[PDB]
Amino acid sequence: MNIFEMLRIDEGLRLKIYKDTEGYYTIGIGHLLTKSPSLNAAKSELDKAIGRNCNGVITKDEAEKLFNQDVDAAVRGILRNAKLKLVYDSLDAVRRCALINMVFQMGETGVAGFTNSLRMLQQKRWDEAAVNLAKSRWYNQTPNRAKRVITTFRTGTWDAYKNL
Repeated sequence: MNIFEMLRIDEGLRLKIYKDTEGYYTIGIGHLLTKSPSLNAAKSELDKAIGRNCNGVITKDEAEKLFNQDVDAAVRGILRNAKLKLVYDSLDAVRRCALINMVFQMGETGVAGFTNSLRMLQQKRWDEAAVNLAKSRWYNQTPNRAKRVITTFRTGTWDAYKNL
């Protein structure tokens, strides 16, 4: 299991514009297009992102290309953020995957706001951090996904996904 397979499980693949759990316009493998309510605004962002007139629809290839870019940017963003990089560098390979998943879902800024949890993970207090991470809007809004990521930080294994 690797970062790509993990995220593909969590986000799914959709070739037509769709609304995400928060109601925002998305396509592909979790690629947010716009927080704006206009499907028109979304179609425009899409064409801009792909470099063609898509009319709301993309190919598998295109979705995977957006996915490669987004994972790359998620990693680069952790490496650029002081607080994030400290945690990242302290973790083992599996747990690194869990922080990248959070960053891909919620953005650097958002994850950086999990001050206490980040401190616990740095300290390798697995059980405590898991309990703290669950006290969040994140966990209440998308519980099954959050539980998968949380277990990942808790155990350091891919069990939560070996099911799926």
